[PDB]
Amino acid sequence: AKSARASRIKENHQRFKKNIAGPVEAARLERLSAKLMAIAQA
Amino acid sequence: MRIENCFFCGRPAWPSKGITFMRNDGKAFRFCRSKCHKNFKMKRNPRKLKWTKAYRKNAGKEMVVDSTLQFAARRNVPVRYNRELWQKTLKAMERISEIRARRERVFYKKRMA
Amino acid sequence: IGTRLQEVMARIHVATPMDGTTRETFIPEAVKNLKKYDKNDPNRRVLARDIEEANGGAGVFNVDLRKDWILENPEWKYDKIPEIFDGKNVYDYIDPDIDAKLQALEEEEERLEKEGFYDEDDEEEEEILQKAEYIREQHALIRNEAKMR
Amino acid sequence: SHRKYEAPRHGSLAFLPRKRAARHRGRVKSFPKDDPKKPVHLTAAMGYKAGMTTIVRDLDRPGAKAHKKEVVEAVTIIDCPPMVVVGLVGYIETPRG
Amino acid sequence: KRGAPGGKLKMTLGLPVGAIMNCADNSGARNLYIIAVKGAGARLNRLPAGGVGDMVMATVKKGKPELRKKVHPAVIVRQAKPWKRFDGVFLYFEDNAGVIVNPKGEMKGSAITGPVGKEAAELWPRIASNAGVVM
Amino acid sequence: RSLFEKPVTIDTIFEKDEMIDVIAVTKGHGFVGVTARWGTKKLPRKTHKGLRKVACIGAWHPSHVQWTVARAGQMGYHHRTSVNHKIYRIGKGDDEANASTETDLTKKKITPMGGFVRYGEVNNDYVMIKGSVPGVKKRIMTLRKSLFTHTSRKALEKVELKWIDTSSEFGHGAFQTAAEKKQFMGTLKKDLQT
Amino acid sequence: MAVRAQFENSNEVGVFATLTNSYCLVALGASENFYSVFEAELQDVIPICRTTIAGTRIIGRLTAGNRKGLLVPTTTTDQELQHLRNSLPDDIRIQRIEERLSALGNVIVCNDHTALIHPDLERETEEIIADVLGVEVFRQTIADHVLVGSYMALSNQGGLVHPKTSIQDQDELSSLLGVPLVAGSVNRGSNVIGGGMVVNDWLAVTGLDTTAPELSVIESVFRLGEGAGPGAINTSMKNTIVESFY
Amino acid sequence: GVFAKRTMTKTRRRLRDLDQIERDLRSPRHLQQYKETKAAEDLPGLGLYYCIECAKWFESETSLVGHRKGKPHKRRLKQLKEGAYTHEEAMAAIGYRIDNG
Ligand SMILES: [Zn+2]
Repeated sequence: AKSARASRIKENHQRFKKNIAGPVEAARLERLSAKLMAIAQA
Repeated sequence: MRIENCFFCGRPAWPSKGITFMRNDGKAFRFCRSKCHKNFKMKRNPRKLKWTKAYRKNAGKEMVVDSTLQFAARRNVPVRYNRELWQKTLKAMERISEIRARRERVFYKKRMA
Repeated sequence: IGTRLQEVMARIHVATPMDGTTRETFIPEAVKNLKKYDKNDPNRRVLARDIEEANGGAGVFNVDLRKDWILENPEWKYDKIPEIFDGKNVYDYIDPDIDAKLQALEEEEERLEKEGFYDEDDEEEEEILQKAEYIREQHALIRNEAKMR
Repeated sequence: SHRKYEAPRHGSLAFLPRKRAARHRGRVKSFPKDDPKKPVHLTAAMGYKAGMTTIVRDLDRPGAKAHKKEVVEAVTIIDCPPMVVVGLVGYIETPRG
Repeated sequence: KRGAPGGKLKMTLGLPVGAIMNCADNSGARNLYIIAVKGAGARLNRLPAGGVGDMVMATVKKGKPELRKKVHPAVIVRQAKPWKRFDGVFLYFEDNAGVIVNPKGEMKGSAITGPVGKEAAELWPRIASNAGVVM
Repeated sequence: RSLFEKPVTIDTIFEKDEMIDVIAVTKGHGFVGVTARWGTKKLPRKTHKGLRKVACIGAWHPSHVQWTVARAGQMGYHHRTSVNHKIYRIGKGDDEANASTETDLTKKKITPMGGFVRYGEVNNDYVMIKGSVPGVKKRIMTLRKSLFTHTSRKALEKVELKWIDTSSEFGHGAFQTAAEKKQFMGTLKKDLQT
Repeated sequence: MAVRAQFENSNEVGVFATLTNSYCLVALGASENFYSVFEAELQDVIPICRTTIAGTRIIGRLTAGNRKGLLVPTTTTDQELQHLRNSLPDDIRIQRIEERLSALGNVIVCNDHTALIHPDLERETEEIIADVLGVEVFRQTIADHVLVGSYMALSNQGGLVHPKTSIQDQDELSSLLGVPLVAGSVNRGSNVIGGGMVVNDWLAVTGLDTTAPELSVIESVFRLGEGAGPGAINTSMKNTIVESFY
Repeated sequence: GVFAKRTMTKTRRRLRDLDQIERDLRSPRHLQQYKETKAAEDLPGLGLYYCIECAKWFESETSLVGHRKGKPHKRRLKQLKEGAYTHEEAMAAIGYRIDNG
């Protein structure tokens, strides 16, 4: 088995982070920041 | 998902409640709690234990003959989904529950005359 | 004839009905008009494997089970069908002939209301009950005194 | 001499010492790394653990056995009244941290 | 390929090594004595154990005499220890029982007496083909 | 400066279908022997000078007890950070049906019948988290954003709830609402007495 | 038109599929390959439903039906029943039955005209079978096996039975069913015909290990493709069958 | 008395249920299935002396005739006269029914 510290596993995780989870997390961050900025400007 | 009923006592068996006994003849017995499960394993008759719907129906303390009890059944022939049919079914369930409660109160008063 | 040879004889034997009749078949007419699927055909039919491959592959693609539903109105294909209502099963109450039975129930309800089925109904009796309760309290106090002594 | 049969350690040395916590309120040891290109947002919050209950989930997990099926799962409820912001601390970088 | 099946969810194992279960098929054996469990891990002092749907290695203590001299692969189809399925249902059978198979999962017998578990039926297609009722 | 003297609700920091980290102090157990503190094997029955112990704490050199040997001491009340906990619902306290789903139409709140045991009622916004968290009831919990970008499909899954249990946790509660309990039981003696 | 296929590297197609003359039921899996085999053979002529029965994927051995009806066991849920009812047209009657032997694909084998059942089914269950399926019901055992739905594949064209069936038993069964029957095997010598394959009046799907002689036997007995007949077995394929299965 | 009353409620100490006893009395096929789940040579009296009501095998005909005079056999008779509890009675207790169309 490849360990959690394996280089290939790290590269796989980095590609997943850059291409898949990244846009979803970015959209969630935009929505949450817009709501909290609405509170801040209110 | 759906709401079962306890085999022993008849209480509403919600998901992740109780335990099911699988008998080798093909019978599944659902119990709502370990009280009913242990009484079943001790082979106590539910019809004799006064805290059960079985005893209450045997003794005639439950309203059993009424038109409002003919609306709930295990439907073995499925119906194609229809939004208006489900909505009018929901309204029917609410009104039937009200009528059943009122007639049950009348039944209890005729028990306690 | 040896056992193995009778076994292969039973394998090559074809049993037929003695009357010589045949059962009616029910092949639909579109089977004759179907064009056979070819992988190398550029105008081949797009399959669920093709859609799954285009939308993430196996284990990523999420199939839509309600896509092929046949309903009276196709707007209802993605509804959240109710299941539980106030501790009761909706599927227990789903019945195509629900309105007629409910209207009959309403007629029955107004009939018993006119007949007086839900109708609801002495100072001397209240006095004698209060006197009996006072006597029971005095009896309890006497028993408590006896228990103390 | 050596052990005749191998066996792993009982417990983890990563969580030593097994002592009482120095504070009742939990300490955020690390915050997420700051990215100046992101919009401004808060990184944490507080609540009070109320208890747990049960749910039924409609599972959409492709490749799993319970895909398109209902699953019963335990969930924990945390009561979260809104916080009140009352202060602002500034932090500089030093060769000591 | 060893006899440990793939795609099995975690369940409470009720039958350790040394347990005698009933033999639920018509192979001629009446009981099965567990001596090993396929796919068991290595841990000091821990007895290997299996649940419904697992393959075990079992000898025959009671039954047809020419079955009594060999070690057979078997699939546990019923267990008495209660376990939970993913729908939140805790359940149990009234006995522990298994069926003799080969390492490919095909059954030695031709009929199954009584019900089988959903786990065993879903993991072994021949047991699902020879089951009359699945619970 | 814009946020001074202002209330911040939980749904402007966290969102449903997010995986967060939970930081809390664990349940205290006081002074505990090695058997429950570390999971060591019990010694055989009637072992002289105790069997809930470790037989050898240093059979070899150095002439010291080493720091890696299990000892009786404080168990629990430890600081813990547990990661990757999924938010299943952020319910609003002003919603009278925040335990209602799209398929369960019972208008009910998250509080069980009889209240949460040893807590009370949840009357504010609440966060439903899959699984268990390090604290106990009444304990202050810190919810933190995940430090890294997630690598699991579970963090990207969308959660669809069908039913939330609201029966009593003070026993084998079989009813979700008081109306359901009264409908099942029927009319009691105290009902006509009142 | 007999097609070799597999459900997740398993040759037991009849365990995971149910094929009639008006619909097809396929088990939900982690991929679309098993669905797409049936989709390629049936290009929207009859509907294909990805379905689950009792939370399991053994729908072929748990469900029984023909072009007129469908029977599901008592542990089928309301949502699975609603999904099946919404996926199939109103010409097909779907009923959930309370039969003790809930493996309906094991205890019932049927075509559009007749149905053989396990001999210990209930009388009202026989009534429901004869009502919903609209067929004549017979209690019969095939090669001393009470699981007729797993040890026989049946269509309106013909039938393939357990290889160890006696010749007089095949004669009596063929006279009772009105279709020609042949004793043969699937999946390289497996005797579980119903668990190994599914069939309707113009399509058969067997496992990938089904050899060429027994595939030709299936083709001839079920009259699949151009110039296929059960009389070819003892004339044209006789030497091949004797060479292979001696 | 009961042998080993401490483990009397274990699943491995379970006895046959009363509804199964009624079904054995009503239909000999169900009783024959139950008897085929046993081995005849390991039974008391080689399985020749069986009480369906008590669901129990006996070593001799005089032993069977003997237990019939006892009160456990009479308790089983009165329980069968009252009728055992089934799922049909369970549904009738709550007013539930089956709709088969
Ligand atoms: Zn109960």
